Amino acid sequence: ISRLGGPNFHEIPINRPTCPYHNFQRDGMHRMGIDTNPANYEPNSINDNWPRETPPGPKRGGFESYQERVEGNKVRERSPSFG
Amino acid sequence: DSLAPEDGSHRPAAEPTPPGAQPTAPGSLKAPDTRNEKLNSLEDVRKGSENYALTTNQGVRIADDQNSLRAGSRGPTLLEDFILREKITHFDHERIPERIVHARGSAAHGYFQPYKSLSDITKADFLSDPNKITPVFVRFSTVQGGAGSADTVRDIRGFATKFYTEEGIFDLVGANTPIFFIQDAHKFPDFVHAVKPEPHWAIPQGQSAHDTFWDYVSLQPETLHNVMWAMSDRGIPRSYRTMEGFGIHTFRLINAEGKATFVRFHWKPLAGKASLVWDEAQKLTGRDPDFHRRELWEAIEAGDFPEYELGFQLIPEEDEFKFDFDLLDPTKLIPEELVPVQRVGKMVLNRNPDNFFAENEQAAFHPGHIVPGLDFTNDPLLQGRLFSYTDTQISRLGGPNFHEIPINRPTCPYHNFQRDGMHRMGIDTNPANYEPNSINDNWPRETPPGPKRGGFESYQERVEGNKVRERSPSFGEYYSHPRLFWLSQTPFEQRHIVDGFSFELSKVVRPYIRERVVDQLAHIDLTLAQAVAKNLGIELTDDQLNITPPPDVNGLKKDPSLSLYAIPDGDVKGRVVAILLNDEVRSADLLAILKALKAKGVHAKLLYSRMGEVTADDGTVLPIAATFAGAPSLTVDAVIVPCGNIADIADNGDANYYLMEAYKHLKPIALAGDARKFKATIKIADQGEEGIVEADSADGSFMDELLTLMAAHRVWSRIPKIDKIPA
Amino acid sequence: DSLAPEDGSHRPAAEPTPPGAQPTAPGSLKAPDTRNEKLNSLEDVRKGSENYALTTNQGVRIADDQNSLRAGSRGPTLLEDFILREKITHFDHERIPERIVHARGSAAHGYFQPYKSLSDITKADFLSDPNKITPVFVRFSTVQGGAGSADTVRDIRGFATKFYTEEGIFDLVGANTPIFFIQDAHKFPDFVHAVKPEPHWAIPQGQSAHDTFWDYVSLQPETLHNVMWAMSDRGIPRSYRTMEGFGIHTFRLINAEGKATFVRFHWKPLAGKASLVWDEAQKLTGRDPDFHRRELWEAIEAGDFPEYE
Amino acid sequence: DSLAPEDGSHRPAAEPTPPGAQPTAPGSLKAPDTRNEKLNSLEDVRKGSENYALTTNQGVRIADDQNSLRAGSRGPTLLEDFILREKITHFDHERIPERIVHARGSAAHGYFQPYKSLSDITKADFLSDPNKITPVFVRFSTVQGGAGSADTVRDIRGFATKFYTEEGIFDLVGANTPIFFIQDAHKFPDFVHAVKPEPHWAIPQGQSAHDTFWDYVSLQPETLHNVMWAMSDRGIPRSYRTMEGFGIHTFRLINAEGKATFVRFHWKPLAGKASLVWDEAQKLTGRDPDFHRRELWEAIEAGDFPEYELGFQLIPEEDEFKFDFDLLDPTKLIPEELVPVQRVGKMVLNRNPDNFFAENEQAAFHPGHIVPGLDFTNDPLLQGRLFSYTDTQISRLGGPNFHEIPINRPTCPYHNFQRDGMHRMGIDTNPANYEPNSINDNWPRETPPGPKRGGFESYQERVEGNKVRERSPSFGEYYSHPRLFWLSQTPFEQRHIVDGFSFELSKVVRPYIRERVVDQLAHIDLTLAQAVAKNLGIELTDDQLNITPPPDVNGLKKDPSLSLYAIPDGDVKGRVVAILLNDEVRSADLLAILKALKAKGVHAKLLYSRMGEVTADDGTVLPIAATFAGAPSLTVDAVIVPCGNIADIADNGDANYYLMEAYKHLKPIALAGDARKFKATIKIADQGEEGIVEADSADGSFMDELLTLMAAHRVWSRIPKIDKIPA
Amino acid sequence: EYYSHPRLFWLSQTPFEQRHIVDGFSFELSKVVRPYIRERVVDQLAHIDLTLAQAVAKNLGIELTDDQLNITPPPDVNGLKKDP
Ligand code: HDD
Ligand code: HDD
Repeated sequence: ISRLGGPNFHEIPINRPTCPYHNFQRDGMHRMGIDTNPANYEPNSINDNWPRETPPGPKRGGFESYQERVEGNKVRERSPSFG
Repeated sequence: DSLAPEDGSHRPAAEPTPPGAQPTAPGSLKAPDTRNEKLNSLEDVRKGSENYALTTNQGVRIADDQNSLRAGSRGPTLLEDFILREKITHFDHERIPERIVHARGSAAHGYFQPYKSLSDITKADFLSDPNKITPVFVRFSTVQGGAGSADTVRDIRGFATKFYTEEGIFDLVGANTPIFFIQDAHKFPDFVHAVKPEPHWAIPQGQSAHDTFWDYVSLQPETLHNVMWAMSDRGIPRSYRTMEGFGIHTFRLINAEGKATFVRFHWKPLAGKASLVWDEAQKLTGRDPDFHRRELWEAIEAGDFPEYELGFQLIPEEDEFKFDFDLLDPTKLIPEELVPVQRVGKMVLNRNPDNFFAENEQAAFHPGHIVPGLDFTNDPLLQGRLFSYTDTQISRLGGPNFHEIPINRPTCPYHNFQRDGMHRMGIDTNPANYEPNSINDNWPRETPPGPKRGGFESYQERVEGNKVRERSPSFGEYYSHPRLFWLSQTPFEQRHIVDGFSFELSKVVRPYIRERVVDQLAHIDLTLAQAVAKNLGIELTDDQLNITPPPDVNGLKKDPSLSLYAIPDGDVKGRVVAILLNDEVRSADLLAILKALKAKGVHAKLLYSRMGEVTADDGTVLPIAATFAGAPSLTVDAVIVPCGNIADIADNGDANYYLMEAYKHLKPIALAGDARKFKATIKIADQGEEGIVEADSADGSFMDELLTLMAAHRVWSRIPKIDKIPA
Repeated sequence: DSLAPEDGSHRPAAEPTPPGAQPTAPGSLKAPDTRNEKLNSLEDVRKGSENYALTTNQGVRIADDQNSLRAGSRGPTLLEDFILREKITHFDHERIPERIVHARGSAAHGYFQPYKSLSDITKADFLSDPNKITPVFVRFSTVQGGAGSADTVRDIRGFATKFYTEEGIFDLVGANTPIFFIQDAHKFPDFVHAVKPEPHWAIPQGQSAHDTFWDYVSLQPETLHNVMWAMSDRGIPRSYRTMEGFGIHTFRLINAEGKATFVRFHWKPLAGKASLVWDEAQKLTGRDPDFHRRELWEAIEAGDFPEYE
Repeated sequence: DSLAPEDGSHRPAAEPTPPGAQPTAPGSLKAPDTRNEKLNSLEDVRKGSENYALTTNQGVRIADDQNSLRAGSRGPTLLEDFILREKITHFDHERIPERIVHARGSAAHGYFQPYKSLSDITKADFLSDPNKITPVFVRFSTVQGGAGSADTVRDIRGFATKFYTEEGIFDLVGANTPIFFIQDAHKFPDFVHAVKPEPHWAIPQGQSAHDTFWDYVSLQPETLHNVMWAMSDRGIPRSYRTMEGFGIHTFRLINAEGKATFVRFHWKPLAGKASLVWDEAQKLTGRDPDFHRRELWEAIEAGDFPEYELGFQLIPEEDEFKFDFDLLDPTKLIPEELVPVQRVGKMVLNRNPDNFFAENEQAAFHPGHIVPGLDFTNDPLLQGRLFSYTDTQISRLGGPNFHEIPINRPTCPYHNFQRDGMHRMGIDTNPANYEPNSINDNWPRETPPGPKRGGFESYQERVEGNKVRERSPSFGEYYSHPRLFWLSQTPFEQRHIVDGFSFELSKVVRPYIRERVVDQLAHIDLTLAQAVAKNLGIELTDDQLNITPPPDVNGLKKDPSLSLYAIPDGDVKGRVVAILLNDEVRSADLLAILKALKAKGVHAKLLYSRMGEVTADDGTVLPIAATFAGAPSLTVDAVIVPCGNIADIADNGDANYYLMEAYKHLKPIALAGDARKFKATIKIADQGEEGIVEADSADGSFMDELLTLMAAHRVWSRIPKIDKIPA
Repeated sequence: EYYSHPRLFWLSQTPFEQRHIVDGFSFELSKVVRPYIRERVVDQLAHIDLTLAQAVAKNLGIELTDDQLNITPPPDVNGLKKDP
C-alpha cells in the first residue's frame, strides 16, 4: 500500500496475472481497469450475479481452505515443541 | 491593514451565547476556560495569529501577499517566486482521502465520568473510580455520503467516542441503531457498494433509495432488521443530541479475577429521543445541508452541552445460549425487556474543535483500540472490523504514524520499538530499536497482566472447530427481530416506516426489485407488506397473504424501548422557536414569549420580510435574525405569531407558507390576538384544535401550553389532517 | 442463486431511450456502437464480467464470497484468510483526494470538428481541417462543494474540455462566466478559503452565503464583476447543456508564419441559455442533489447530445 | 528483567571519547550538555525509554511481546491480534522514498557565528552581529548512489547547511567543487540519468565509470570542468572534515540601502584539505562502506568537531561583465587569485542526531529557502533548482507539511493562512484562513521590506529580452576552466587525474565513446590527452595534436587555491595511527608513542592477530582494538610498528600485507628497533627512504618525524616506487 | 478599475434578471452574521449602480448615506451602455 502506492499494485504490468481476474472491487489510487459491470456488489440480480463464485473441484474450482482441526485457548504462547 | 471595525463587532464574546447571536468561532477562542487533559495536551500544536507577521512556512516574512513576482507589472510570472510557489503548493495538496464510509461527520470534545467503580466486573481504568475523569473526542456521522454531503438524509448515523484513558486509547465506535445490516465482515464492501452511488454515474448521493441497495437487500434477508430501523424515523434524527447510541457487537468485560462478562454498549441521549419527518428532512437537506453540524456546534456554544449516559447490557458467560438469537450475531438486538441497560456513566460534550480539518477530519477511530479490562468476541462482523480500521489510515492519514497526529495521540505514555515511517514525529533516543536487548537494559519493558496498570492479555476463550468459511446456523433467522421492531412502534411510527419503504422503493427503477422487497416484508408482517404494496400498486398473492409470521423474540411481542416516542422522554432545552414578527408587534406578548422560552432554555429566532430592525408598539427596537425564506420552518421546532399589525404580513405568501410547512411537519403553532387570522391559512376551525395554541394575547397559560406541546415534540394527532393540505 | 428476473427486465435496452424508460448504464453497454478514437483506445483496460468466475486480484477463483475463514463456524476469523484481507484492503483504500476546487463534477465523452480550416490564424492541428475529428472528454463542475455536494447550488460552474489531438492533448479549462473573481494567482488560496466552508466548523457546503466570502469580496473590489454574475441567474443554470462556456483569459493563436493573434475562447450552448430560479434551485439541492449529473447522463442516453459551438 | 551486564559496560560514557573507546550512541545521550536553540527546541518530540512500559502506539501496555495470539499454542494466528498487526503495520511502512540524488548522506548538528557584522553589504539577520549564534544542521553526501551505497566512491560530494536564523530558514545547498556539470536546470534529468545506474539492469552503483555517463560527457563539453574535479582526488575525500564547500551559483547580498552585491559562497575546512588515493578509496568501499559516516560521527563524539570557515567572493554589480566568463554560468569558477574569499564566520559541528531516520533522512534542504538580505540571480541552473526542492518532498516527505517535521521546523515564528494537508500538525486558531480579512483584523499581517525584521522583497533587477529557449552565447566556452584547473594541480595530482580518466574510460564498453572523450581532452591539454590516450591504447591524430589550447582565464595560467596540496594546510588532530602489536611489546616504545600522539590529538588503534589482549615486557596489559584483517590500513592515516618480539608477527602474512597496503597508499610508516626487519617486505633500502621513519627505538625524535609526515598527509615522492610492490 | 464591468453587466440584464440579482445579494448578505460586512458590500454596490445598491440595502434594512447616494457611476465600457 505504501511501497507501490495503493491497492491496485496487481495492475502494475509485471504483477498482472496472465489468467482472468474479475471481481467487485473498485477504485483505489491509479485504478487502471475500467469496469463495465452494472453491479459492483454480490449478490446482484442486475448483472445476473456475475462474476460468480465457483465451487471447489478437481480442476478450475474455487479456493477452499483445508478444514484443519483447530482446538486450544486464545493464547499468546510459543509451543513447547519449538523450545 | 487594520480592517476590523472599531467597536469590535467582528469578534464573538467569549461566553455562552444562544444560536445566531454571535459569529461562531474556534473552540479555544469561544470558551478558553473550558479545559480537560486532552485539550490542554493539544496546546503544544495550537497556533495563534493576532499580532504576528505573515510568513512563509520557513519563517520568512512576506512583504506583498497580493502579487506574484513578474518581469514588469504586466510581465510573466517568474519561477524564482518561491513565496507564490509555497502558498500554491500547500493549497494544491490540502485534501486527503475522505473516509470510505462515514465521510460526513461532526465532532466535539468533552469528558466522561463513571457513576461508580465497575471494578467488580471490569479492570478497565476509566471505569474504576467515579472521580476519574476521562477526556473524550466524539464524532457523529452519516454513512453513505461524501464529506460534502448533506446532514439530514435518511441513513444510519455513526457515533464514535475516543476515550483518552490512563491505560490507553479506548475507541467505542458505534451507531444510532442497535444492529448492523450484515453478519460477516467479508460482505462489507458488497453492502457498502450496493448502498453507495452506483458506479457508472455516481448517483445517488446520501441515499439508499436506488436499485442496487434494494437489490442487495432483497437478496440478503439478514439486512432486513437494520433496514427497518433506517426506514423508521430513526433514520432522520432531529439532531445528534436526540438519538440513541449503540456499540452493536457483544464485547467482553474482564475483571481482575479474570472473569469475562458479555457486554453490549449503549448511549442514552439525556435530551431524549427525537426525529424529523421525511418531507422536512429531505427539504432540509436543501435549505441547510449542515443542519446537524451547525446544531451541534451552536448547542455547545450556547452551553447546551450534548449529554449522554453510557449504559451496559450485561450477560453472564453461562447465559451465552439462553436466547432465541445468537449473542454474536450483529443483526440481532438484545431486547431491554430481557436484559436491562445498567447505567454506567455520563458523557458531556462541552467544547468544539479549533480547526475542523486538523481535529475532525484527521481523527482516527477504531474498535480494535481497547484497553485491559475489555476484550473482543467472535462476532464475525466485529472480527473483520479489527483488520480494517488500522489498515485504512495508511492511505487516509498517509502512514503508520497517524497516532502522532495531535488529536489521535494518547494522553498517557507510549513507548515501543517501532521506528520510522512517513511523517515520523517522535525522535527516539533509545539506543535499542528491538527487544530483547541488553544495551538499554531491555527498556521499554513488557508488563504482566494484573488488577491495575498491567499488560494486555486476551481472555483465554476456548476455540474448537475446523477451518471453515461458514455462517453459523444460529445466524440464519432474519425476520423475528424486524417484526419485534415493527410491533414496538406506535401507529404513527409504523405509518412513517411504511412511508419510508414506499418512497424508497418508488425510486427503484426495476419493478421486480420492488416486488421482491415486498415479498420479504410479507415474511415480517402482513399489515406492513400490504400497506407498502398498496403504495406501490402491487398486489400480494394468496401465498404471500398466508406466510406465517416469524416467532416472538423470547416470548416478547413488543418492547417499548425500541420506539422513539412510545415512552415520553421530551426535553425542551436547546430547541428553537421561530417568531414571525410584524412592523408593530405588541411588545407585551414579545416580552412574555421571550422570557418563557429563556426560562426553559428554548431559543428563539425573530423573523420578518427583510433584515434590519422593526419597532414594537412601545418603541422597543427588534433585531431581525432572518427573513421568512432565509430561515424556513424546517430549522425550528415550533412557530409563534405574536399580536400586532398582522395586516403587515397577512398577505405575505412566505409568512403564510411558513405556517403551512410547520403545520404539515407536525410542529406546535401558537397564535396570539389577531395572529389567529392565520388559522384560515392552515384550515383551523373556530373552536381550535390540539397542537395550535391560541388566545387573545401571549399572557397567562399561552406559553405553558406551547411549551407542553414542545415537550411532546410533534403533534402526532394532526397526521390525518396533513394528508390533504397543499404544502 | 439470486438471479436476473426471467423477463430480462434487469438490463436496459441498448438503444436511445427517454429519461426514466430504462435503468441507466455504463456508456459502452448503453451505446456499444458509439465510438471515437479515444473510446476505442480505452478498450485495453475495459473489463467485462458476464460469464466470468469471481476471483481475487491475483486471479484465484473464490468458492465462498459470503464468509470469512474462521476456526469453527462461531469462531474467530483467522489471519490466513487472504481472500478476505485482499477484499477489505482494496475497499479500505478506495478513496483518493478530491480536487481542491471543482470537486463536484459530471463528465461525458464526445467529439469536436472545426467548421473550416483556421490555418491563416493558427497552426493548431485540431483546427486545421473541417473533416478531421478530435475526440473530447468534458467535465462540468461546481466550484466550492465537495464531490458529495449538491449540483444546483449558487456557484460558478467549471467547463473543462480535454481535446485528444494528433499533436498532443489540449485542455481548454474554463467556466460558465467570462471572468474570474481575482486578478493574480497568488491570491487564489485566499479567495478559495474565503468561499469554502469556514475553518473552525467546516460550514457552509456549496454556498457563498457566509461571512468570510462577503468579507473578502468587501475588501477586494476586483471580485465584484464575477460576484455580479454569480448573484444573477447565471449562478444556477438549468442544466450543463444550457449555459455558456468561456476560457476567461486571453491566450494566443500562432500561425505557421509566426503571427500571434490574441484570442478568448467561447462555448455557445446549442440548446440555448436557461437557468433555474433561486427557490427552485435551493429546494432542488434537497430533492435531487444529483440533478445536473442525472440530467446530463439521461440526455446522452436519450440521444439529446449536449452540443456546443 | 535485567539483561544489561552488572558492571554497566553496555552504556557508553557521556564524555568525549576517542574513536573505538566506547560504543557510539544517540547524540543527546552521548553529549546531553551540548546545547543550541534548535537542539533544545527538539525536546518536545524527543522520546526516552528507560523505566517505561512497552506499549502499543495507542498507549496500551503489552504483556507478551514474543508471541502472536493463536487458537492453541500450535494453532492459527487470529485476526483479532491488534498488537501484532500494529507492530507489523508500522514495520511494513517504515521506508520513505530516498532522495532522487544525494540519497547517501551523513549529518550532524552545530552552530554558526559571524566574525564581524556584515550590515554594510547584507541585511541578513544571521550575519548582523558576531554575538548572534545560529544553530545549523549539516548533511554531507554523495550524489549518485542510493541511501545504502558506499561513502568513499569517486563522486561529487553534497554539502547542505540548514541555518535556523531568527528571520527564517536559510539553506545553503552546495557541494565540494566550485562548479556544476551542466548549465541549464532543464538538462538535470538527462545528466542524472546518464550518471545513475543504467535503466535496463540498474548497474553500476555509486560509480560514473560506465558507458552512459561518458557518452553524455563526450556529447556535452560544458560538463568537462566538473568532470576534471571528479577525476582528481577531489572526487575521493579523506573525510567530510577535509574537503572544501562551495555554493556554486552567484547569488546576491542585499543591504539596508537596497544595494546588491554578487556573491559566491565558500566553506573552508579548518582541518585542511585531504583526499584518499583511488585504490584505497575503492577498497574502502568494500572494507567499510560507512567510512565517512563513521568518521564524522566518531570525530564529533571525540570532540574533534568538524569546523568550517564561511567565506564570500564578492563582486560589485558594476563588475558583472568584467571577466572573460559569465558570472551566471555554473560551469565556471571565480578564481580566488582574481576575487579573494572574504572570511565571514565559522561553523562548528558538535552534536550527532538521536535518530538517523527522523533527523537526517527526513531533513529537507532547498536553495530557494533564503532570507531578506539574500537574493537569487539569473543563473539558469539555480533558476530551475528553485522549482525542484519544494516539489520533490511532496512525495519524499509525504506532503506540503514537511516543514512541520521536527528537524525542518523553523526556530523563529511562522504564521500564515495556509491550511490542511496530509499529516497536519499545527492547529490554527485563527478565525480567518484568508487575507485580506477583517474578522481577525487582518492578522497575520504583511510587513514592508526594511533594514531588520522586514518582509521579503526581490531585488528589482531589470529584465529585458524575448521569451526564448536559448543558451547565452557567453556560456558557450568549455575548455578554459578545465585547463586552468589542470595547470593548477601538482604533478602527482595531475597523474591521479590521468589515472582517474584512464580507469573510468577503461570500463566504458563502447570504444568510440572512449575516443570521443579523449578528443575532448585534446581541447583542454595535450599532455593530459596523450597520457590518457596511451593508457587506452589510443593514438592522437595529426589534427588532435595541433588543437590550440584554450586561453588563460583573465591572464591566469594557474591558481594554487584549486590544488588540494600545492600549499600546505594539513592538520593531524583527529587523524588515526594503526599500531601493530607483538606478544612482548617494548613498553617504553608504546608509552612514548601514545604520549606524543595524544599531545597532537592523534588517535591510535592497537592491532594484533587475535582479539583480547597482549602483555608488554614489563607486564603492561595491552587491550587489542582489532585484528590486522579486522581494521585494515585503509582506515588509518599512518602505521607504527613498535619493538618487541617481532618473530611473533614477522611471518604473519596479514602483518606484512598491512605494511604493503599502507606503503602502496603513500602513508607514513614508522619502524622501531627490530620492526625494521619489515623493511624487506616493502623493499626499503638499508640507508632508508623519505616517508619511512626508522630508529633504534620509538623516542621523541622518531615521533616528531612521524607526526611531521602525517601533517603532510601522504608521501607523494613514494609514488614512482609503489609500482614494483605487489599489493 | 473594478466597477465599470459590474455596471455593464447590470445594465445588460432584463428587469426580471436585475431583480433576481438583487434577491441573490439580499439573500446571501442576510446570512452574513456581522452586519458591518453587509454594509461594506452595500457600499461597494453603490460604486456600481445606486438603483441596485438601494434595492439590496432596502431588503437588508440599510439606509444609504448621503455620500453613498452621491457616488458617481463608473464610466461606460468603451462607450457601451449595455450589451445584450
Ligand atoms: C471491515 C470493514 C468494516 C466493517 C464491517 C464496519 N466498518 Fe465502520 N469503518 C470501516 C470499516 C468497517 C472503515 C473503512 O475502516 C472505516 C472508514 C474510515 C475509517 O477510519 O474507518 C470505518 C468507519 C466507521 C465510523 C466512523 C469513525 C469516524 O467518525 O471517524 C463509524 C462510527 C463506524 N464505521 C461504525 C461502524 C459500525 C457500528 C459498524 C458495524 C458494526 C461498522 N462500522 C462496520
Ligand atoms: C533541477 C533540479 C536540480 C538541479 C539542477 C540540482 N539539483 Fe540538487 N537536488 C535536487 C534537484 C536539483 C532535488 C531533486 O530537489 C533534490 C534531491 C532530494 C531533495 O530533497 O532535493 C536535491 C538534493 C540536493 C542536495 C542534498 C540536500 C540533502 O543533503 O538533503 C545537495 C547537497 C544538492 N542537491 C546540491 C546540488 C548542487 C550544488 C546543485 C547544482 C549547483 C544541484 N543540487 C543541482
